[PDB]
Amino acid sequence: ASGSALIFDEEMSRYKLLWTDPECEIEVPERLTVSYEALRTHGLAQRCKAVPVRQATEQEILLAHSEEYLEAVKQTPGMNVEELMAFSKKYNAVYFHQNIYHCAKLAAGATLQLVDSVMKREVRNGMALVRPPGHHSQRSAANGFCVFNNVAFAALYAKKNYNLNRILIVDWDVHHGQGIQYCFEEDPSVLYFSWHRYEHQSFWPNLPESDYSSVGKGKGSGFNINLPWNKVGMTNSDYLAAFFHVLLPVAYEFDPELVIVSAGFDSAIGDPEGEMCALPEIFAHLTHLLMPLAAGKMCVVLEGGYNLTSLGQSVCQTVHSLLGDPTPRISGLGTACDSALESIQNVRNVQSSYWSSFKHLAVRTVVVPPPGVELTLPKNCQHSISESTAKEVQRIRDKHFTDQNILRSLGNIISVLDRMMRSDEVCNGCVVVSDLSVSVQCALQHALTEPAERVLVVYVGDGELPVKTNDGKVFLVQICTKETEDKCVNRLTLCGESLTAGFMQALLGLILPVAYEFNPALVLGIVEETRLMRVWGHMTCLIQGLARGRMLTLLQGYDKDLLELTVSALSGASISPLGPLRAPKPEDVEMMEKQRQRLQERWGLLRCTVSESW
Ligand SMILES: NCCCc1ccc(C(=O)CS)cc1
Ligand SMILES: [K+]
Ligand SMILES: [K+]
Ligand SMILES: [Zn+2]
Repeated sequence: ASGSALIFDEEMSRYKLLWTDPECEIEVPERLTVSYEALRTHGLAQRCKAVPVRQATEQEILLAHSEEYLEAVKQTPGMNVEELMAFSKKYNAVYFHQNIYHCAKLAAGATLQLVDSVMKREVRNGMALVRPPGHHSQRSAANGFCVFNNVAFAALYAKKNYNLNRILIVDWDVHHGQGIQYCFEEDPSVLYFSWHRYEHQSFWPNLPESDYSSVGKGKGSGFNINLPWNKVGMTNSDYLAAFFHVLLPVAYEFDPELVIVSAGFDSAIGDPEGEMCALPEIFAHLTHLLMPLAAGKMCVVLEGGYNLTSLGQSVCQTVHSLLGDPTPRISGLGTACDSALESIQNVRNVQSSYWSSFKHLAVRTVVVPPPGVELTLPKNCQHSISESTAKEVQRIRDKHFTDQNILRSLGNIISVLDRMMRSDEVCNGCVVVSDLSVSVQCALQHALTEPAERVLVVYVGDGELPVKTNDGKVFLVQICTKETEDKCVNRLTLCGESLTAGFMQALLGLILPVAYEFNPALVLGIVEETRLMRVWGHMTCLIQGLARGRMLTLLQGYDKDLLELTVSALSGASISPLGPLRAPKPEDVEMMEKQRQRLQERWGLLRCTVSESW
């Protein structure tokens, strides 16, 4: 499966508000046009498979709505403006139009076309630019600019026509999609996550069940997660902390078979409804962080978003990530604000009785295989020295250290670094080396010599490496099997059956927050002398979210499986699911909490509880 589907039609922009109603004046047809033209101006729309729109059938509509409400809406095309206004007064924050029933059927049908495209392996993922939005509509009521619930349609449709048992819905719109929650509150097969402006119930829709204490009812208890922002102005740090410490661990433990996104961009800076301070680029990462789920099968559906400029920018960021283009570096990240930390600690505590991870106590890639080893590399890869490179190698040899093979590996390292950093030609790479010491020294020092302010080293093995963590230029993440006794603040040391769950927990809760706050210019991966076979691909894919994806992996020893997985993850292929994760060993959880308490003073992004005032 390859490619991304873009589903859009100008007909969904042919309905508008016909009377004066300041509540709805923001929901304009231009939202679609500005969006699509955005993807057109940046050349993104041309790279997507343009799947056409269809109407949703009556049975498909009845999957999520009542026949009475369907018959009521079905009659709006026959009403004049006075009758339409009277009909709109019967619901909250909603207007109807002569074409709105048609357009809502088109929006639902576009969502279903996207679901069919993704599940039939015709495309890897995709986005649907639809209108009206859906996540506020309920079984027998239009609500909040929404007529029919597109995402609930998608989930129920996937369940019915593909026998899916686990679906994840991520609603990053700034409003609480109460329609989806109502639809799946007793359903443990569809996990609904939603962050939303709440302000202690004073923000629309002013529902007590939008609060963190609504975990779902009945058999679906623990499969409805609400994260209420109780203050405006939430930044990139708040969003990323919500992902790292709430959504992503639950998601990877859940192991969904399909991910559907209520992509509402009224949660971005500039929007008059959300009033948050998140830059559009954050949506490149919110997308990217979810790609390893469901083997990449992601369905992005448009919801809110009303600042035309920031809306176009955020849509472009999302599509950029869906196509696999390098995610942009996010700087200035730090601790979440106190209100966000309160919301996060509350939702974690209440959900801990369902997810034990929350309990507390009081050419894209290049490949340098061993000489003579001919490999079958994917279409986004290529193989490998010059006079300048050989001169630099001779210089470092006569200055700091006669194998000829190690010299070849060093020249290849210098060449791939030059191609990654001093050019847009190559993004990331992988080299099989012999001597780990000399290879790592050359790699790190030459990366620092190139315009690389900071470097994030990720070493899997034991013993000490030749890398100094004194100055604020290098951060080391060591995955070992021996004692830690960590002392430096620029290092994260980590020490067989429960190893997969523990490693994923450590990656989502400790590695990614520190690494995102660090904002490196180059990630340098090392693997000594094979439990890593279970997790290494996920780590590579998730760590590519930094340094614009520029990652140089050094592998000490040939392993066809490990090399294949490394290059596949680096080149952007789909990651295979880990299977439903379980519980890590309690000693490992205690060790992770100790590392967090050790590092969270310097690295605020590690916090998931409001700090204690001395
Ligand atoms: N009268 C204030 C609340 C009215 C309202 C309702 C919904 C939205 C959305 O953005 C839907 S995604 C916006 C405004
Ligand atoms: K939401
Ligand atoms: K649910
Ligand atoms: Zn909204």
